Amino acid sequence: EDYEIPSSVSSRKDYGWGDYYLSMVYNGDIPTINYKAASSDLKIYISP
Amino acid sequence: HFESVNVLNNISSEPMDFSGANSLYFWELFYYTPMLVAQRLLHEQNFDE
Repeated sequence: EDYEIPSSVSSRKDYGWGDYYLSMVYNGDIPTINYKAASSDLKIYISP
Repeated sequence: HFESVNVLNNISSEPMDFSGANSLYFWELFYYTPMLVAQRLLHEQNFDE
């Protein structure tokens, strides 16, 4: 119905190292994706 | 007694267990199976495979 929106995200599309290779933002995720919709009105609810 | 305790309210699921009841089967799928296969190919000289 209207839009096919994934319910969650676990697979990264990209990543990278912080300065000096001492840290990284990594293996984060999106446990939940909810949405609402109306004509020309798409509202995405992300809980990352 | 704890450094921190937090409820993971966004977690409704967990990773498959390689130490659990079905670990046996996963272990064969991910490690043992390919090691078996590689050993055979080596004996048969299909080095690239």
